[PDB]
Amino acid sequence: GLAPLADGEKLYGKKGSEGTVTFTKAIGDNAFVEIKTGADTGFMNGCLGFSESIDGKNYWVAYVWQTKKSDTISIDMSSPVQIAEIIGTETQEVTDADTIKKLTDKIKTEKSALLQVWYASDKTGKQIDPADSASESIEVYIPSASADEALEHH
Amino acid sequence: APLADGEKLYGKKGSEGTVTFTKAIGDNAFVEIKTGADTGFMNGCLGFSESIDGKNYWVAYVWQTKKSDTISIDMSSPVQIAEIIGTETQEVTDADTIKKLTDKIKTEKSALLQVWYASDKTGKQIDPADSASESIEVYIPSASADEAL
Repeated sequence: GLAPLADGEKLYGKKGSEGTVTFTKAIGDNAFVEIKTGADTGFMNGCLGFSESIDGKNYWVAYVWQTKKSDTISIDMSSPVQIAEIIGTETQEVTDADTIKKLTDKIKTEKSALLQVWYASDKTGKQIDPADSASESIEVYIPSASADEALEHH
Repeated sequence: APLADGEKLYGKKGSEGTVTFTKAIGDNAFVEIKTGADTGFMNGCLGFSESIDGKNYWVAYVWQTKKSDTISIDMSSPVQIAEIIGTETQEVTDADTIKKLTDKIKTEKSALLQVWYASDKTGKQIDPADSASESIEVYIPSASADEAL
């Protein structure tokens, strides 16, 4: 379920104030970031972000996406790219594959995510600030229950 | 150190996790948090991006609190710096690269304001994390305050 889906198969999340997105069920294995870029936008990147606590330790996890054009980015929730333990106001990168499994396992059960646009540049390569002014719209969806059923079976 | 009401230049919050100021951020930012009644802990960051010599960077200044407070952030002292290469990241240690980044950040008029994690008094996670605060605002010193060295 990594190919973008037909209109009736998309369960869209609801965007909060601040860059949060909330769904009416667990996110599961695949999220989709649907971006319409502004006309003079050459490049954008950002992430879907999550936090979890395990055994008294706190973690921040990011799934990085990028695009050079209006597109849907298919995000694999098994495949986070940036994982840090946050110790007070310091960070420590996490490499332990067991910890990382544990984190994604939890994440796949969460109903909300942070949606963050970190960086954007125009067609000349000049930075667009704030970065989210570089998109006309950004939305996030997950597969409908019906879509998940078909995937599977298959 | 905290500062008086008439000396605070507040940033304007933008719907999507951004804060924008009417002048460059400069050396010091302040994150002013009012926590909800059942909140035990919150952390997050002020976030920036820059490009240097064809490479793209994300930079975060982490803050945390257990109570309503103002967190004073030193723009010279980012805690998380990554180069973003496609959908991979690489940690950045070079103090030189870092200095270039902070120099640029100090001239920016906007920041990302992100609340990443929060837990209640029992230690149970509050989700979304920003529901754990009644208000979060960011300010920088007024021109007059800066003039005071």
